[PDB]
Amino acid sequence: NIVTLTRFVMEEGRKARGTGEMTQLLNSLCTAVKAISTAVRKAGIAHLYGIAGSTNVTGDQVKKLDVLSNDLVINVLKSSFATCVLVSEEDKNAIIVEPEKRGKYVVCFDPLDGSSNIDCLVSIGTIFGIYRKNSTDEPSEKDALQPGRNLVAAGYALYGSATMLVLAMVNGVNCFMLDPAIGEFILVDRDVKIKKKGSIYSINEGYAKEFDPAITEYIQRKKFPPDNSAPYGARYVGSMVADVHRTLVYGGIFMYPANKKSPKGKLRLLYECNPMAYVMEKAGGLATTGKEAVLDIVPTDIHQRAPIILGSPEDVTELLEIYQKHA
Amino acid sequence: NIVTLTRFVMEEGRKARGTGEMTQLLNSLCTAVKAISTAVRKAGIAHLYGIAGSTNVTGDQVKKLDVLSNDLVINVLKSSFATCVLVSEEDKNAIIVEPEKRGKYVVCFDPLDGSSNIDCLVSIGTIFGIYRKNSTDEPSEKDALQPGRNLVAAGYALYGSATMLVLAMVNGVNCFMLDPAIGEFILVDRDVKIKKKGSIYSINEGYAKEFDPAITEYIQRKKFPPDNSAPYGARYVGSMVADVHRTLVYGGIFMYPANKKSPKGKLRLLYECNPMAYVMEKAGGLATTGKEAVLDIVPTDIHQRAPIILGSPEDVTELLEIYQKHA
Ligand SMILES: Nc1ncnc2c1ncn2[C@@H]1O[C@H](COP(=O)(O)O)[C@@H](O)[C@H]1O
Ligand SMILES: Nc1ncnc2c1ncn2[C@@H]1O[C@H](COP(=O)(O)O)[C@@H](O)[C@H]1O
Ligand SMILES: O=P(O)(O)OC[C@H]1O[C@](O)(CO)[C@@H](O)[C@@H]1O
Ligand SMILES: O=P(O)(O)OC[C@H]1O[C@](O)(CO)[C@@H](O)[C@@H]1O
Ligand SMILES: [Mg+2]
Ligand SMILES: [Mg+2]
Ligand SMILES: [Tl+]
Ligand SMILES: [Tl+]
Ligand SMILES: [Tl+]
Ligand SMILES: [Tl+]
Ligand SMILES: [Tl+]
Ligand SMILES: [Tl+]
Ligand SMILES: [Tl+]
Ligand SMILES: [Tl+]
Repeated sequence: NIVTLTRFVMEEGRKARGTGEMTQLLNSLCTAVKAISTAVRKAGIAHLYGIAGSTNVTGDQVKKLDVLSNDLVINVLKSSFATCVLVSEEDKNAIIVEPEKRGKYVVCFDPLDGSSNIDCLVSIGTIFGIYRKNSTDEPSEKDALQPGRNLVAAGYALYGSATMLVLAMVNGVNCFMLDPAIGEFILVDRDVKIKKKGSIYSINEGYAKEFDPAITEYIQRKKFPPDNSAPYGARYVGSMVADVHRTLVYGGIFMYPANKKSPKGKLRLLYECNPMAYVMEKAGGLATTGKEAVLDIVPTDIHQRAPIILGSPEDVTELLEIYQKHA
Repeated sequence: NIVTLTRFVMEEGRKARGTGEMTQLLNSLCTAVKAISTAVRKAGIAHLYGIAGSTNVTGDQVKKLDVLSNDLVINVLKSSFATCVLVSEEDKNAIIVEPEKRGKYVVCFDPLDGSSNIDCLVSIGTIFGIYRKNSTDEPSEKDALQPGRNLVAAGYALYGSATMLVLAMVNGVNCFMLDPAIGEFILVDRDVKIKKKGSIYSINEGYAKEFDPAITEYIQRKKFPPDNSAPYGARYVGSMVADVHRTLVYGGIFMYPANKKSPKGKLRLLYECNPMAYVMEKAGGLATTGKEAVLDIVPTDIHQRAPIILGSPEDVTELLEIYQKHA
């Protein structure tokens, strides 16, 4: 009873009595992630280095991995005929879908996240969040300004040692492994739940000078626990999709809080924070700014930033108590 | 012209007037690394999950990633007819090659490192160090107990967003990107040199309570710089090969010093520290225990551990001066 993502998605659409438009959109997304994975793994790189001659144009201008991944997502998504508005980290304004290709969905995505890790080959990934068009007027940027609570689907693809697509919908989270020998995502983990308490903390301690008193206290607690329990281990890949995936599967906490220089945090609400907050809540974990659920935030700009703390419910509640403690 | 790793080692063997044994050893390593990469990226995994029913298996005989990598390196190394003693992290005793397949080389390797990161799909890698047998006695474990200074070649493969093989020899360090479309490593960065000073520090701060006063002062300095420069960013993937590769390519410093449960450090001298210390010094970087050069330690146990600090010379030197001050 092997379950490919293609068959999973078709069946959830049948169970939900969908008309086939959201199924097609998820099929197209699966296709774009496979194409991005292949480019990320550098298939055909020998051509760029002149294996078939013409090795003089080394002068970088040939589509960077980032620009290519964005082109794939946009073109594949438009070709699904299921979207009307697209929001991408790469584009200043929302992309409005042409009338002929227009569907009812709104898609926020980060085509390739973990940009500082690209050149050192560290894990990177793709993040997406899917909304249903809310108004009845002309599609525009305002259709992407819905709180995360209105998400129909969200998840990510991780381009790590292997490629995995994690997909969250109303009934739960499932993890599919890419078999690159046949171009098929295989269900390997069903209805995933995060553990109640972890033993790993994930944050860039280089900002220690700019952290707030609550974050400062919490970290001290992880290293020197007052009850003398075992100190947490530390992990910070520096790519959000990889640190968050580890969090989902191993437990613990992930933090990118505001700080003195980034008073609103660094991560983007629409296509970084909301999708992972959605994956985390559907797995039994939490996602907070420290004062409110990420998913309940009402966006006001498509490139708006928000602080985020996510992970095991007990670890996140502990930091929240510390925020309350500090008034 | 385009340069494959195959062409590179062959021409390097010709220039050195070798008999071809070391060339054959290096080509075998390159074959083992391709086969491990393909397994790591999960090609064929659908078969495990029953895409073809249950019949392609007589029993429960299946192998963990780590067991499979170990078996690929041992069997492919042996078949090169170039080795006489192998040391693997996975075997308590040195492996002595049968006389019929004996060559003059001693190889120390970690077939798959970063085991804590395997189930969460973070970057993992293969590490290797190569020595010439310096004796006329029957081959034995003692032939592996040489200081890293005696290495003839070392390096690693990183299975990250893409697969890369980094090879260091007497003349310098080179990086080859694997093109999985054609099964060819392609030379992409020549005679690599680390930056003299970096801006990233890499360590598990979870062990904060067990750190010596010099590591403690250094980390504080990275977060609250006396000259008021910008603090370093922090990165810690949790896989030595990923963190060391970022160090090489971006600069800065990587640390695993002694702690509680590792009063002599955690990382293994023969097949973790020495290969990385050799790449670093050949790249113009430094590698020290805090008190002496990693490459000059004379081992007495194939599985002995050592503390290690490595990376950009101005950064490692700064920490060495802390240690000297305290003393
Ligand atoms: N493949 C699917 N998987 C999960 N839910 C689906 C699927 N197809 C449709 N749905 C649900 O049914 C709604 C309407 O689908 P549609 O008619 O395709 O726009 C969607 O917004 C989802 O809530
Ligand atoms: N492909 C090669 N690349 C670099 N050095 C090599 C190569 N082949 C041989 N050498 C050097 O020449 C020595 C003798 O080689 P061999 O006769 O093959 O054992 C080796 O120990 C190396 O120091
Ligand atoms: O170096 P910093 O400030 O920790 O930023 C890293 C974060 O930025 C991102 O690259 C987003 O731009 C995330 O993937 C990652 O979590
Ligand atoms: O969890 P810790 O103690 O930081 O150990 C991390 C180290 O463990 C290893 O997995 C052991 O080889 C290294 O790859 C890594 O640098
Ligand atoms: Mg991003
Ligand atoms: Mg190891
Ligand atoms: Tl961004
Ligand atoms: Tl970007
Ligand atoms: Tl991006
Ligand atoms: Tl960001
Ligand atoms: Tl092991
Ligand atoms: Tl290992
Ligand atoms: Tl180790
Ligand atoms: Tl080890």
